[PDB]
Amino acid sequence: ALYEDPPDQKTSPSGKPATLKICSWNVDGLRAWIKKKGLDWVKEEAPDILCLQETKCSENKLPAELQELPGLSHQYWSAPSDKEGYSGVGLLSRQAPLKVSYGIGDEQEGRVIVAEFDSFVLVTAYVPNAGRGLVRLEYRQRWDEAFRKFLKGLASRKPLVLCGDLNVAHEEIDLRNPKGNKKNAGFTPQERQGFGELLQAVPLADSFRHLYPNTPYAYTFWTYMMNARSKNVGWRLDYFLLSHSLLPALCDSKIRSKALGSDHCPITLYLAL
Repeated sequence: ALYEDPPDQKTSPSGKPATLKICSWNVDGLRAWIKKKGLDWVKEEAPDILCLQETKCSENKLPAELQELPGLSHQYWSAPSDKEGYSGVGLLSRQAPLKVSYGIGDEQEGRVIVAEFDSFVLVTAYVPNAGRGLVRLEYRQRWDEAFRKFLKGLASRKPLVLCGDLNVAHEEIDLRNPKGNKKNAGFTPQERQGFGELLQAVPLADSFRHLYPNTPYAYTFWTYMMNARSKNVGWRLDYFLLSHSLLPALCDSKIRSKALGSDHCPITLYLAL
């Protein structure tokens, strides 16, 4: 019940070489993640685009080591006004996006950045957690609806890549304890339904599951507590979702289980654009 990520497939089914590498990572504390060597791993992974969620760091406190990534020199940050110490996302890109926007239209929690590139639009998101004891599930349900709507009036323009921490394991294969977590944040019925609606309405494909429909034990998050990470007791909360039009560009969708620094691990997408 431990998992070994298959090797990197850097060739599309029509046989073209991957031209774009996107890495997404919930860092659960950007400053702590940086002190735990996250930027060293990123530099090794060398993505063209790096998305980060749950930064928990205001723009004024962004450590200057981030400017020491000249291969990801264009950096955009979204932080909440009200909340201090919670939320926050970032998008770092080798090339400048044609346009960058923040939020989902009715603002400000610092959860979503939208970067328009030449061939596609990239959304990164830190979806609100339903909370211990489902306290914020009502907020989460309305956010899902708003987000779904926002994304619809977006993929109507160009193909869409949505990455980040969606805070839900879609199906049972997506977590280690399906039956014990049916009323816990991330596996409620309302939350699994919302993910399904996300996929139906936009529409989007789950990159990893498209490529690995039968693969179990593939998680991107483990609670710090107990030793869940060491025992692979975890959840797949972090996704790359794509418009159908992009499936022929899809070379691979990775889970970087070995990379430390957070209670989530990175995920990496390869596309042949």
